[PDB]
Amino acid sequence: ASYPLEMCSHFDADEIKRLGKRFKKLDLDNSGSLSVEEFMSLPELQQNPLVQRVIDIFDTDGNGEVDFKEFIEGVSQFSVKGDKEQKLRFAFRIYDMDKDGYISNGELFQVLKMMVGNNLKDTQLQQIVDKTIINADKDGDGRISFEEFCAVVGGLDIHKKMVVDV
Amino acid sequence: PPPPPPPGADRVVKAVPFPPTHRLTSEEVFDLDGIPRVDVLKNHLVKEGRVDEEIALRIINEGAAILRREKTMIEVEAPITVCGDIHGQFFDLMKLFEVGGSPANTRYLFLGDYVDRGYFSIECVLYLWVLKILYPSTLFLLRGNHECRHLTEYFTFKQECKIKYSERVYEACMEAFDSLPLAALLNQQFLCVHGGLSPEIHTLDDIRRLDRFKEPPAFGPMCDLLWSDPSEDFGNEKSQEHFSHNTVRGCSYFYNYPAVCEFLQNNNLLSIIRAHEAQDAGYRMYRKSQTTGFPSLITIFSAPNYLDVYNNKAAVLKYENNVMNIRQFNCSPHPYWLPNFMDVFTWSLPFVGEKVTEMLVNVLSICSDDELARYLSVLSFEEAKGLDRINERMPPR
Ligand SMILES: [Ca+2]
Ligand SMILES: [Ca+2]
Ligand SMILES: [Ca+2]
Ligand SMILES: [Ca+2]
Ligand SMILES: [Fe+3]
Ligand SMILES: [Zn+2]
Repeated sequence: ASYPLEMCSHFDADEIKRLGKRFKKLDLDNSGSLSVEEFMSLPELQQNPLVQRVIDIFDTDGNGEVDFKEFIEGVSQFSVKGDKEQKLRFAFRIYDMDKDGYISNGELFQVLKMMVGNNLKDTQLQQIVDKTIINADKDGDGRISFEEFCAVVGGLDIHKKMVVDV
Repeated sequence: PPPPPPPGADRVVKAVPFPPTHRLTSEEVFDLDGIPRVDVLKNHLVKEGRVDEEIALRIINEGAAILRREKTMIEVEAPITVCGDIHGQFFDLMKLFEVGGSPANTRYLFLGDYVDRGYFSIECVLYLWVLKILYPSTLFLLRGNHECRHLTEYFTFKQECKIKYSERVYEACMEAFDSLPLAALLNQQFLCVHGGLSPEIHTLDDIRRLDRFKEPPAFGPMCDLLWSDPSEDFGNEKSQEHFSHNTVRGCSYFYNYPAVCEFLQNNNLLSIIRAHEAQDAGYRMYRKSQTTGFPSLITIFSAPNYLDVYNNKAAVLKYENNVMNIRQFNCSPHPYWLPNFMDVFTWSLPFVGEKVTEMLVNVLSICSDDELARYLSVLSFEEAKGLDRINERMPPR
């Protein structure tokens, strides 16, 4: 008998139970947490350039693994019942590496480089990164708040694509 | 509290020049007399700077005001520097003025096509219109086939205004474009137009009486002036036909050597100078006429390394002291833009959305009712000319 897990999700009793089953099967060494190796052992994930970003966002306490609460809370970002602002904040978090609430020039470059690879020259990438920030930076601190981020991408309706069945 | 970190504290490629973060204000651009400061404007634009939208309108409208006053067929005398298509290549336009000479002590005639294709069209317009305001009687601008609603909606120039400035500026440009002269009679001996001749245009008077303040129609004299080309076999004709339907453009005509000879003789003209068509040397001198020993037709093309892929030279035509001299020049570096001016968020977000959702679906499918592109991607002369024939055509409807 242990103390209750406490969390914030869109999921009901049934769904949490089903997510719990996937968690245990994914938990190879059965330690109660999910390591990078355990995620990477799924073949379909090995050539995904974004796996680590997702894990870093799920890992909210910061210890490098994903426990059941953070697993539930992470998946819930993708619930069919999630609002637009929630799906956008998740996409925002992909670019916001240090989680300080802003997107810096350096971060934007790094996350793009991660996805673009060697398609663009570094110089080219740096310039469209410069121009993207300068255009969206309403208050001139040189970075991109969430409110500014939404102003740019809010009309793209990508949030309709970020949905999973549980 | 601390200040935010200096913005380039974590910029990865530090050597790359960072654009200005402020738009030029009206006080910075316009002097006491309401006259533009052209060197301030240039230095800002070279850095990829932008101006207050109210200034963009003010520049474009004053330019339009001046152009509207002008004859449909202006008359300009030597000495003069004649330039062909520019196509939004601002960093090459800079080079062109270094090659042809300062607009302050040099007479210029531009045959059109200031926008589309290159991603610095609005800067070209702004800079050229400022020169027109400063030197209304020594700098001249004709209309090319791209200065119209039809082509700018289809190509990138409408997007460019919407992204960098606004719809209002785009609109003000369309009215300024309607103001542009269609042709120039140069030194009473060359007719200068963007495209060429028309089966419905036989005298200079037929040009003089054209009503130009409108979108170019899909057929007719005005359309032809902007759209026609010499035939592919100019000066060495199989058929003796004067005009034929222009298969390449999808509108207007090809004109051939006899068509030009007739028009040159019926109007007492030495030759026809025009643009509109890419050239490896940045110019072309067509078959000389027997009567004069002078090239009947000249193409002049002022956008080097067209579309970053042609590797062509550019040229301007310098006409002084009874010598026509062709100044050639190569390209110059220019900053990068994603196709259609998309920011890296709009560009990447879809990929992000697809790949994280893909990951979660693959993760969640670990149990299968036992519960009872891999990389983002950016969107010589004869080779790049055949990959671009579809784009030298009049967009349908
Ligand atoms: Ca584990
Ligand atoms: Ca954790
Ligand atoms: Ca940050
Ligand atoms: Ca900001
Ligand atoms: Fe062209
Ligand atoms: Zn053209």
